[PDB]
Amino acid sequence: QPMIYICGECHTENEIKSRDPIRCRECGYRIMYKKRTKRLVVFDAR
Amino acid sequence: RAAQFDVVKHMRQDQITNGMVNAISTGNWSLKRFKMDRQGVTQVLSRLS
Amino acid sequence: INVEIKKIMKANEKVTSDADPMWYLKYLNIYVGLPDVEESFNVTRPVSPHECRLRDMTYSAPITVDIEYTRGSQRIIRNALPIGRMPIMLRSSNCVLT
Amino acid sequence: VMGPMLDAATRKPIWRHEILDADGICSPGEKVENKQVLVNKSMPTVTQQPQYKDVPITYKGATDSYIEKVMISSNAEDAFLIKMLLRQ
Amino acid sequence: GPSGIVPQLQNIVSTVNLGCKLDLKTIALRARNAEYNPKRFAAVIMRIREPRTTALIFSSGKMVCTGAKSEEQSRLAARKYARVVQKLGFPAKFLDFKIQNMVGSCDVKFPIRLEGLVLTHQQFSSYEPELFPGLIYRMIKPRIVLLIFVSGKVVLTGAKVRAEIYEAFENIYPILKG
Amino acid sequence: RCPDCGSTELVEDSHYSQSQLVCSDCGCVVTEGVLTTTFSDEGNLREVTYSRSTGENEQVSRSQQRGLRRVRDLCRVLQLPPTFEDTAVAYYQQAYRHSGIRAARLQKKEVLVGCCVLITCRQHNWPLTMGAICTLLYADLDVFSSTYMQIVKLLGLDVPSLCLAELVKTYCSSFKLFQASPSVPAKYVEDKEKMLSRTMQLVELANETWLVTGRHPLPVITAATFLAWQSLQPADRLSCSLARFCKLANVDLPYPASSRLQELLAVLLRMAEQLAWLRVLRLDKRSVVKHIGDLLQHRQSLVRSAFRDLLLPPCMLKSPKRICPVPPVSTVTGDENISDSEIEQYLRTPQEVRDFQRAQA
Ligand SMILES: [Zn+2]
Ligand SMILES: [Zn+2]
Repeated sequence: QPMIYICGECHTENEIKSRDPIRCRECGYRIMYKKRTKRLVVFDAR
Repeated sequence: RAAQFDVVKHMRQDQITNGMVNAISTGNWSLKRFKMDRQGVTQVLSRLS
Repeated sequence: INVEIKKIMKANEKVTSDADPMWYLKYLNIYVGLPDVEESFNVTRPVSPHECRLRDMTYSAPITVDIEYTRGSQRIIRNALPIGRMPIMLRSSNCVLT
Repeated sequence: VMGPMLDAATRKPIWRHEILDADGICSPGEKVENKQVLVNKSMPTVTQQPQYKDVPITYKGATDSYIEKVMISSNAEDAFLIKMLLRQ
Repeated sequence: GPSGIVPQLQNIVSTVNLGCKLDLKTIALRARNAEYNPKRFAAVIMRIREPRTTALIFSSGKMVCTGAKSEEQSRLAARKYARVVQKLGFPAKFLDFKIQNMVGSCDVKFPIRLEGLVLTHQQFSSYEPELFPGLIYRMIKPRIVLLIFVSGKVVLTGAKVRAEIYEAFENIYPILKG
Repeated sequence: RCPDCGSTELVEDSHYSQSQLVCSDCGCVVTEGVLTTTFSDEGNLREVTYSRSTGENEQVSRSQQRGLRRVRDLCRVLQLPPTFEDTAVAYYQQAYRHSGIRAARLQKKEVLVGCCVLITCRQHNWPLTMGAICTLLYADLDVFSSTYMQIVKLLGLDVPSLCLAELVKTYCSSFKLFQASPSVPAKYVEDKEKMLSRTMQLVELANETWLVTGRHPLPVITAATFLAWQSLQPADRLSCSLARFCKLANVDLPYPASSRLQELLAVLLRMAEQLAWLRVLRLDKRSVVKHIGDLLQHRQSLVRSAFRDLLLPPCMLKSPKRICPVPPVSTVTGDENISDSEIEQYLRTPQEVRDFQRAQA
């Protein structure tokens, strides 16, 4: 249900859903990247 | 106070750090010692290529 | 960073008051340290330059000194008093990348 | 930052909030047109409960762009910091 | 309802006006239990064994008494002091007797987690073990202040009549229990 | 409302560049074009505080400006964020409104600044001990406590509690055991993370077993860290005492820490009586320290079973047969005077009168 973020170094899936400070659950790293969207997108081969 | 004080209670830490980083970032180097100012002494590194 | 700070300290090593003499403060040695980051609860860990780019932080290292001063007795010495933080140039002696 | 509000009729987000993820921030990989909202930021009126006025981060651009990656991080001052990267 | 433990008063405070001018030096000189040290404070202290109370004289014509176990007993102590002052030669009277404060204490015989009491009632209950182990609790109906401790014993203070202390105990007992 | 239609369906919209207000109902324009600042004057932008722009900050007395300067310096030497500084100065400026606060001696104001920073930091949930700030002040702890109580009851402001886990999390880093410094043998060095986990579970056990209520937490945390450091290497550290451990750590040990450690060891023995192997091994105060691991592995069931045997101050647990005995009813005051010889007993004779005259001549 909650949103997932990827830690910038160990790539372990984390969840926040809160006003908590951004910190990796596992390591000390403090950078998080959002996951790729689930929708499809249509491109032209040109 | 009649009883002796100590200076370690007044080691103002912000003064040096601020003094430098605003000088580097702004590129203005005012110095009362020489009654002169130097402008435009730093620039943002260009990363076109 | 290696020598000229030593000379600047040498030129200003002592200070003494006219009011209430026999009290004085005297530096002994100054060190430049390695770059690090202030953690939210009064600790530090080694920091790489790229993290300083992404987080808008500044890449700097702590300047710290040992000091001698009097309070009643003249025997109070500290060894690692910080005075500030010095920005670090990349690939210099101290930078992690070198 | 609040989630995207949805039309009662279509049960889907209104056009301006098309690309927002549930957590109120844009989603990597999507395509963004002109005059759409990337971060649904609102701030209180204190300048009895505090009213919040909206100040969204809208995308202004002559041409489309694709979102490449979105970064979340915080500073020592507990400030949230969001950075986004857009591709043409 | 009550658990069979009735709060017991341990102190009363009362005052009365003597209605005449008095000399502190004369009282200190002529009375046995009188204590007077003008270098410290300009008042005389009085002590009697029945009632077990302590009281003070002031030259402006005022008297205070405290230490009794009941308000009637405090009045008895005050009237005994007034009689002593009268027979010492001062034209004193027992005018405008007033009960000022009475303290009580009680127990519930079960532990009171002060953490829970604070995190449910922070608005008027203050909890701070470091300077004071007990929890400090103020109340509006009636205007009383309490001290609640780990063992479940409670100290009650600020009342004018035992009914207030009783009803305060009844009010807090369901809070103490849960 | 649309001047042409009366309907209230106005939608804010913009064409390629023009910003405008359009009646969506009929396609009508009712307002367009905006006047804005530029970037050229952006670089010239100054700022003035509303206090400066409304006639304040000139009436600040020499003592008030000295006091707020003290607030600034005391908060900054502790490396707090600027938010803490600004909240502290705001609180003190509000507090100075009270007549009984402004008219006062200097040391009382100093301890008021101390409690001001204490409340501001508590508001942001930062754990800071009263002892350290008291030592930073030039005032004794009693006056500081008295003024802290006075201000919190004068203002009625919220006082967040000193949460235990964060105080442990701050305190733990003061242990210089985790560095292989020449002063401390490398035998005593240990990993920090598992150190914190063991200390955290011991402190949680102490909290749920009633040891922290009404009592100072620092000695309990000291006992927890010590039993942890022992239990993590029984082979050698079992022979070290609290004096030796505090000497190695260069940390002073509270005197009640020994009593808290004894009480917590008693709790540990009460827990050990349930486990099948420990209760047969017939353990003792010293040997129990090498099973804290499996005692805490299965904490919940064992402690719940032991609670069905609670913990309370030992001073009262001595099996008090009589609890708060009812005193005899002695509310009778007689009719008018139950005795009169007492007054003669409480007055001096002329001899003793003259003796008192000469006693202090
Ligand atoms: Zn990580
Ligand atoms: Zn219209």
